Amino acid sequence: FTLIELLIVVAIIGILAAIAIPQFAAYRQKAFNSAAESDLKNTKTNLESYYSEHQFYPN
Amino acid sequence: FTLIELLIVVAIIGILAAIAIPQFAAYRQKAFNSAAESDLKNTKTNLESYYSEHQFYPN
Amino acid sequence: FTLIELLIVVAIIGILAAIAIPQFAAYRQKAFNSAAESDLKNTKTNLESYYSEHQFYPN
Amino acid sequence: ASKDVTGSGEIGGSNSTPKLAIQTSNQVTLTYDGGTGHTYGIATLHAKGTRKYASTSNDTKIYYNDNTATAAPSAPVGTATIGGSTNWKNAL
Amino acid sequence: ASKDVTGSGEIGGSNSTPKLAIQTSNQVTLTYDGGTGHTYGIATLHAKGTRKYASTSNDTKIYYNDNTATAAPSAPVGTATIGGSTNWKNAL
Amino acid sequence: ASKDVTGSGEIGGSNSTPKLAIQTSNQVTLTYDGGTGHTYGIATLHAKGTRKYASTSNDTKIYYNDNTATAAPSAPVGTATIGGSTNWKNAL
Repeated sequence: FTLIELLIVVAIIGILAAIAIPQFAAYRQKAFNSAAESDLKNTKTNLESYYSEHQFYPN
Repeated sequence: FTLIELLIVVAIIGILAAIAIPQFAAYRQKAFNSAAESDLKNTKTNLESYYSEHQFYPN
Repeated sequence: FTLIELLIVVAIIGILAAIAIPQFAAYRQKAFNSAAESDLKNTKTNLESYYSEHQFYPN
Repeated sequence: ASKDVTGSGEIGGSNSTPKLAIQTSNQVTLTYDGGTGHTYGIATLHAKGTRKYASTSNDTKIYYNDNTATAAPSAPVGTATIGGSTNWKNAL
Repeated sequence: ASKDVTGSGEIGGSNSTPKLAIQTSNQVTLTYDGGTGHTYGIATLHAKGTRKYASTSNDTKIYYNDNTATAAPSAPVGTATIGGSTNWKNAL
Repeated sequence: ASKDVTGSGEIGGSNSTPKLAIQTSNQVTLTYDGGTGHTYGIATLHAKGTRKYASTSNDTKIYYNDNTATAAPSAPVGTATIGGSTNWKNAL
């Protein structure tokens, strides 16, 4: 209710809004690379599964 | 917009940032030991595979 | 930096921490039973191996 | 007899016969009965398990029972199958 | 050939051979080369990724390269490892 | 000898015998001793690990020791088990 208090509130809000958030692009790239890894491993397993019914890999 | 609310926000942020995260060194050591185990088992299988073409282990 | 946002954060944390993890006792019991199965099969093989040097099972 | 084994142990040896060493898995208990010597009766039960697998010389498949207390299959006296008995026949 | 796949697709089928259906993850692209049929050469690269994992039938581990453009491993002609080549050997 | 290996490497080859290529995991070190050739002694220790698994030809299970420095199991001279020794017997 005092013009000093509101100015201090504005200053503290400006201080708090400048917090450095963590990097997110690399964080998501981690998940993307893990997805690629899992896909490759599952593809290897599926290919070796196919090599059981017949005696040759695809093509 | 009140100096009381911002102080309470700071207090709650300080409360939340002190959460005890789980231990991670042991968590990674688990994976390392599992990798060692799998490597040993695969080495045994490979050695017994070699013992089929010839009639003696390496060396 | 707003008391509303922190409360919403607490609510979302409470929502996420209540996720139903899968049952694990049965999952481990599966491995235990598989170990018992493999042990029995290997015991049968070892007994039939012994029946080759001599002409009687143990005892 | 009915000399059971767990971990690492020895089986047989009566009448000065040679004794083989049986080494099971981590904490699996195995019950063995050799009888006179013509046949054998095996059984298996994990400590923290829910099944008791068992078999015999004359049989051709492993049989289980969800009681973990169904005694053990004694040595059959001549070409006698154990799959079909009351304590068994829950075929695998 | 070098029939790549993404999402859901089909692999192989030449000379009227049976064709299996490979279904990858959301937006991951996979490059495949089957050669005559004895061996296979696989590769993997996420669309918004920074690595290009690859392997082969004769190999025993997945190899990566931080270029996302290192072509793909062709089918090796007989027991030929791909881990050690110029476009690879950054062992996982 | 006691030719250890890590990553990708070669094992054996003395007296012009054929040598196989052993490729381990990322950063796991393996200690091998082949002796004359009848038996083998294996060991394994991750770089950032807390266990040293090991085994041998005559044994039937992997044994570990929480010291990460318990040397390695040499090739046993004839049907000699290593599970029970001072540097071992913490059965898996």
